[PDB]
Amino acid sequence: PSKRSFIEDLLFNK
Amino acid sequence: DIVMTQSPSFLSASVGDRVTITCRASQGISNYLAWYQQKPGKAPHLLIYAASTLQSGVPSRFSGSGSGTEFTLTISSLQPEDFATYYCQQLNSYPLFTFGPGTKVDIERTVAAPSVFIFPPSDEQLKSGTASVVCLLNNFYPREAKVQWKVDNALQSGNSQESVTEQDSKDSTYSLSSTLTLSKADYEKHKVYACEVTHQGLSSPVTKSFNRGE
Amino acid sequence: VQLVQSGGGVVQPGESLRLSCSGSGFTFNNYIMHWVRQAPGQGLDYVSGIGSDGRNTNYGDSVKGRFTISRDNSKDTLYLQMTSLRAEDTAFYYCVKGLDVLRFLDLSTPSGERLDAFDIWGQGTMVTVSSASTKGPSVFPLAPSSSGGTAALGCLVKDYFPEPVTVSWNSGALTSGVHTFPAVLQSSGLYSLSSVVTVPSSSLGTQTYICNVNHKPSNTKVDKRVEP
Repeated sequence: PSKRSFIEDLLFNK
Repeated sequence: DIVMTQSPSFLSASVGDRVTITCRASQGISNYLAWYQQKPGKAPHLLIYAASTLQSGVPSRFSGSGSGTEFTLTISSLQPEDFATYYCQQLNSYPLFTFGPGTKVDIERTVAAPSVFIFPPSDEQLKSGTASVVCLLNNFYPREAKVQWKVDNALQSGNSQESVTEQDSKDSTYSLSSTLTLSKADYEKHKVYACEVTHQGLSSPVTKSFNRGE
Repeated sequence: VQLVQSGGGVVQPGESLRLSCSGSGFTFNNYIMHWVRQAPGQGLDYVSGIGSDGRNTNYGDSVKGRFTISRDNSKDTLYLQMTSLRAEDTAFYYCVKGLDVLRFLDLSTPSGERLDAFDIWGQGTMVTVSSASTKGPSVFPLAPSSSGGTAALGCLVKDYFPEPVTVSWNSGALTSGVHTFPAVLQSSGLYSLSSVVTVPSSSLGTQTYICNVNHKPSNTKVDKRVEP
């Protein structure tokens, strides 16, 4: 679970 | 989402002129704004991001400004390769982005009035059961032009279509082609077919007409 | 470093089409990837975006529920799956490399010499959605009638599907004064194109003018002489 993976979760569901 | 607007939609300038393009955001986007250039047949390529920051390899003549709602793209001196369409892009909602409608920059020229020609339906087409009347506006500048079809003086709406060529590389003029489509029965029901042209080069609108069958 | 697109074409309404976008020269697994479409004569419109791992997707409202974005990182390829296509989906479709989210600061606070986003675009793919079927054009002359020593004549290329058509005059011998206008889409679903040329009025008796119209989709080649 990379940092890029979660940041994409945060941006896409913000 | 966020709606981006650009004024003006069309712009005329000469090589060596200063061009300022405006972009407005429906809500505050801080400096989350980028500028793009698109030329016909090519994909848009990035010029400026973060409102004011030049992308690598982009000439110094391009500059951007603004924060919040209002943004500006400035080309200090237009160069021959600069004639193109410019779009702004809000990145505030990234990964979602929306573009502005665009500003198209064409080359400035002395005003040239259109040469107007009307073409009646051919005998070949009339046997097919449809009548197409073509009106040609040739080598005019600027691009703004109004063509009004009149059939026995009655203003026509919804039965015509037009298209405009790109600016000529040599004389920097535009040409317009308008087609009035009628059934053969409707064509044979009326006598006078007129094409009324409104352009800045004309002191008064110019009408070219023919009588059906002459 | 490039994005190479494949697929597209002419499909009937309600059918499905798949677009592919293959990348090379950049680390595909790091960047969000996007699809943008440009309708003829219109602006750029957002279609869909996919996260680097592929778990996150967003869509434009017009395509939500009908379009699906996907990526195969093992092949550095981006896909757009279009279903229940409508005439409104007719556009030129672009794939664009997006941002690596680890550099999100660059959007508002640039840190490097360049922005590593929106720097690579695909060549574009034409998608035309129409119920119409392949039809050859009808070529009608625009005869020169009775200006300043110059007369206008042309050809009316009408009722052809789909684009494009190629129009030449005198087998390419006549190019000055030739204006081939952009086609228009009629309510019938067929395209109509005009091609005009201005010639000296004196030449009308001596010189013969023929427009050569080639429509590759219907294998139609028509040469029409325009006589005074």
